[PDB]
Amino acid sequence: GGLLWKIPWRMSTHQKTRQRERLRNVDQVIKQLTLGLHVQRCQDKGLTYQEAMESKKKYKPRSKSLRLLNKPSVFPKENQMSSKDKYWTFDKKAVGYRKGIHKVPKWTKISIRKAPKFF
Amino acid sequence: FKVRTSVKKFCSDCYLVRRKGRVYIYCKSNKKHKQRQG
Amino acid sequence: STRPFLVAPSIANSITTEAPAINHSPELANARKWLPKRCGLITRKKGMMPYFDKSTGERSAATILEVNNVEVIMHRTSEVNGYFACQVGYGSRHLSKVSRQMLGHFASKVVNPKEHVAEFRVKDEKGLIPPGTLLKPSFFKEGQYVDVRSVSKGKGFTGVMKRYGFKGLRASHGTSIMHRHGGSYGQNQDPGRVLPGRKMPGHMGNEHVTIQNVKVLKVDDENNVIWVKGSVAGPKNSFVKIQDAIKKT
Amino acid sequence: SQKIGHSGLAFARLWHHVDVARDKRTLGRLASAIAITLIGRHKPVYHPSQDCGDYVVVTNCQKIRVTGKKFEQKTYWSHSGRPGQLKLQTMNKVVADKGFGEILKKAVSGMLPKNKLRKQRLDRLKVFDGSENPYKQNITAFAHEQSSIPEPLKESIFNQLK
Amino acid sequence: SQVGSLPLYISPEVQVSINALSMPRIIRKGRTSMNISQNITVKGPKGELSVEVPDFLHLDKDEKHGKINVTVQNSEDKHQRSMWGTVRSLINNHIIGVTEGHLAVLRFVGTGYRAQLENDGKFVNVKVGASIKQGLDVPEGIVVKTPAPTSLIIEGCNKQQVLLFAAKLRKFHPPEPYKGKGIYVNDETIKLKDKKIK
RNA sequence: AAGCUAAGUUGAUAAUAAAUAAAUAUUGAAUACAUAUUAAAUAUGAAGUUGUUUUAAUAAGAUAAUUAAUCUGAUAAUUUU
RNA sequence: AGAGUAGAUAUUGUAAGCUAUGUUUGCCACCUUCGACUCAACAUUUCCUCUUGGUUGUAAAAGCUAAGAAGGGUU
RNA sequence: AAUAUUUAAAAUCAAAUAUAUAUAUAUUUGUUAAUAGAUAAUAUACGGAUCUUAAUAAUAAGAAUUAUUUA
RNA sequence: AGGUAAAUAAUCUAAAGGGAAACAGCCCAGAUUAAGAUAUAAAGUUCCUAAUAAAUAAUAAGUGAAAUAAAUAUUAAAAU
Ligand SMILES: [Mg+2]
Ligand SMILES: [Mg+2]
Ligand SMILES: [Mg+2]
Ligand SMILES: [Mg+2]
Ligand SMILES: [Mg+2]
Ligand SMILES: [Mg+2]
Ligand SMILES: [Mg+2]
Ligand SMILES: [Mg+2]
Ligand SMILES: [Mg+2]
Ligand SMILES: [Mg+2]
Ligand SMILES: [Mg+2]
Ligand SMILES: [Mg+2]
Ligand SMILES: [Mg+2]
Ligand SMILES: [Mg+2]
Ligand SMILES: [Mg+2]
Ligand SMILES: [Mg+2]
Ligand SMILES: [Mg+2]
Ligand SMILES: [Mg+2]
Ligand SMILES: [Mg+2]
Ligand SMILES: [Mg+2]
Repeated sequence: GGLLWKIPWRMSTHQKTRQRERLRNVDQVIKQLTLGLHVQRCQDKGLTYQEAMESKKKYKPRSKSLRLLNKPSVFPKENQMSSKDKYWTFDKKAVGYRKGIHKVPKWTKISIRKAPKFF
Repeated sequence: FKVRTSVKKFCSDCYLVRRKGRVYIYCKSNKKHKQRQG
Repeated sequence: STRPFLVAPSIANSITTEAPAINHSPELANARKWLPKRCGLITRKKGMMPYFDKSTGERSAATILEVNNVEVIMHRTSEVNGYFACQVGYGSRHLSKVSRQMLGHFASKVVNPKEHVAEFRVKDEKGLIPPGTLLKPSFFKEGQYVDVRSVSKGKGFTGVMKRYGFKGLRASHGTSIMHRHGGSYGQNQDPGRVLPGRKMPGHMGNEHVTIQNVKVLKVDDENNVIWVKGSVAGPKNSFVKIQDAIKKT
Repeated sequence: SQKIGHSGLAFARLWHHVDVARDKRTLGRLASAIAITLIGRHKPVYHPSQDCGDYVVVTNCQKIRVTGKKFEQKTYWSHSGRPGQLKLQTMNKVVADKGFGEILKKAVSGMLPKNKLRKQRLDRLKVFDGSENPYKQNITAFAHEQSSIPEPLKESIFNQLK
Repeated sequence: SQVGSLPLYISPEVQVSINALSMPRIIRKGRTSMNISQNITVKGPKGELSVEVPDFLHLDKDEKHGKINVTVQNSEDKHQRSMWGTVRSLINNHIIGVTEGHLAVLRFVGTGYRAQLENDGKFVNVKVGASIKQGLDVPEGIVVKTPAPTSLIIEGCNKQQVLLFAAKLRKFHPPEPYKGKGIYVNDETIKLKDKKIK
């Protein structure tokens, strides 16, 4: 009411592009972690780096966090996500049950990917 | 002229009109049904 | 004959078109204006006298306006000056008082050194009177309507009560020293300033005044006077511009 | 080293012509280009503390392009300082009162920087509704362009000056 | 499209020609626009008349059977085919004007309500009731005749002009529902209200 | 008596014109019909707008003279218009 | 929903619904003169004056209701 | 071409992922706009300019709005 | 309610610098001193003002363009 926190209700094209890149970067981090674990498993079994990378059979991670992060239904990749959920986040105190993801504190660091099926 | 945000057609002889960036209703039979979307 | 010059292709090949007329131009302004079809006179207010109608006995005040050597000096035109006007000179003056430049001007226009010079704007070219012609009081018709322009009397640094008719304050009931003052001159912090045009004490008078629809009662040439019903702005021996009325005929 | 030499050509105020009859850019875009020229950003010798601008002459402004209903709707404001004296004039009326080039002049003035150089850069822009201007000879021309121009047109541009 | 697709039958005494002008005028709108550079002229026994038409509309002749058709390039454009229909209607109306003519009958209902012609038949004076004289002067291409003071005939070759003049005359006194009083443009009538004085 | 003044005297309320608001119309489709148009064309319409009239300030422009015992101003003296 | 001799919509619109103002009475605690006289400037949510639509409920006159309208006026 | 709920990716349909090499299970995504309602008091306030494009037609403009995206 | 009472972060308090027009608390980032070549964060690239070229649809209302105003009404879009 009194203070002027002039935060617009919708993002711009540049903001959307940056958000897309950030999502992609997190996806890349997850992918690299899994690949490193796979190569480590191969090297422990005896193979070397070259055919560890070229191995037809890729070893899946055995930790809960990595397995869940790799499941698309838990942490969908950027290209899998919907345009709505790329930029809008779920709020139960807002008309339409949505708010711009840029109104979340520290939104460039924290990650949101999934909202309720019917919201 | 019934200037109102809700404009209907009461007499079957009412006809809609799009003039001056506004919606009008004119009735050929009953002149009471003239309306304007203000 | 031949000199070195170069032409830009853009300018050379530009298509010729005429710029439209803009309202803020002398031609359109002159067309719009409301001007008489005849020139007027310069006169010198001499004073006021009664006027008695011989037939009905009506008595009405009348100002006496002297016509003394009123001559047309030169003309103004639309193709040279942007408006149609007749410059008119009144009176006789002395070499010592007139300047060399204006002496040359009067000599060139073949007139004598003049007490006063002022120009009257006519509607078109039909109203321009030839230069050097002496204009007489009979230039106006008895019973017609003219407009008179002149500088009014000076009243000096006048207070708000006299200048704008403010009521002032009471003379009693505890009123303090400021009796003849205008009261408040603004509002609180919101404006924070006195708005332009606030009525305040200041010099009044010595200002041009145009009185319209003054009736010409009597005109005679053996005395060189013009009679105007009513009153004319300015003190005695003050110059007045008389010209046919624009509103009534 | 690059700076040592004859800078007289560099700091020369050329005269540029933009014929709105041929130009296809709209009012604002044309005005942005004109403002760039008047500021002098197009000169590699430009430094902010200096006024390196060039003269610009605009002709046939009566064919300027305006999109939408701006002509009948856009309003220009002016206020002396006395409350209740807010003049609001439509673009149509401003055009009928002061001409078409007045709109372009306002646009360029708005796009110019807000400095002591603003007005002297603005007066450097000459606008004419028609084609008749006194700066026909004050336009950059080269000897290698004269071939296309016919002789009578050259004679007209030379002898029939204002 | 149904209106504009109907052909036109032209008698031997009426001819229709189409040509272009020197100054194409281009009028603007939002995402659309129009360009007008053609003109159609209809000649007939009762004078000549003309219409302005865009470049996207063409007339197909047929001397046999005396038939002419009007068509545009692209009917997918609603803002084009509406103009096609309107231009068909206008040229047909002009053809009726030249071959036969357009007529309107004004009836002056009311006691003392009457019309007269003055100024060599140029001015029309109406007495619908006023302390001030009322009327107006006929435009070019329209001619007026009064068989009776209470009746008036306005006719010419341009339907729009004849009927606009008729309506302008009627504006002085339209019909009054309580008692029939005013100028009636044509056979059209009004419904009167009951007396039912309080 | 002069002057000032209103209780007195005189004049004015600034047109004609141009676009419009609400609103009243002609022809006319897309949409056989209908529709004044939030299509193309064609008209009416306000003490409001533009203007006009009146008074400030500006001087684009115009006439004239240009080193003068009567070229232009000022200081100075007698004063009010 | 109901009055309006008839008919919810000429006028009228009673519980409830959606909003607008920040002139009222309160609420918070960032920040510790009412009236009169004089002169008023601004807004329009127009009282009068101009243009206009509706009104078995506008025959005329006087009205009611509404649209444009802040130029002038408003003990 | 006419009677014509609803404003939808749940269900169906179409593209993609992970297991599957003659085919299936599971997962991810894709379902409307414009105007009116609109709203006060020193001064119009997207920060301002200004922003919608058009053949003939020149070196050379055609969102600077919204929604998905690319380099 | 820029209210009040406590519960998790974070910042101001005690934090300069970039963005949010201006801005204690929001987005990014923590000034030992310089230099100014490279990669940048948030935010942006018509001019004021450092920096951009495109694709596919929609808008015609200057709607909107860095503070989305509701019920409702009108006109338009396809599924059988
Ligand atoms: Mg007193
Ligand atoms: Mg005391
Ligand atoms: Mg005292
Ligand atoms: Mg005080
Ligand atoms: Mg029809
Ligand atoms: Mg009708
Ligand atoms: Mg008027
Ligand atoms: Mg009832
Ligand atoms: Mg209630
Ligand atoms: Mg109002
Ligand atoms: Mg009555
Ligand atoms: Mg699904
Ligand atoms: Mg405001
Ligand atoms: Mg608190
Ligand atoms: Mg800290
Ligand atoms: Mg402390
Ligand atoms: Mg800081
Ligand atoms: Mg910015
Ligand atoms: Mg800053
Ligand atoms: Mg806007």
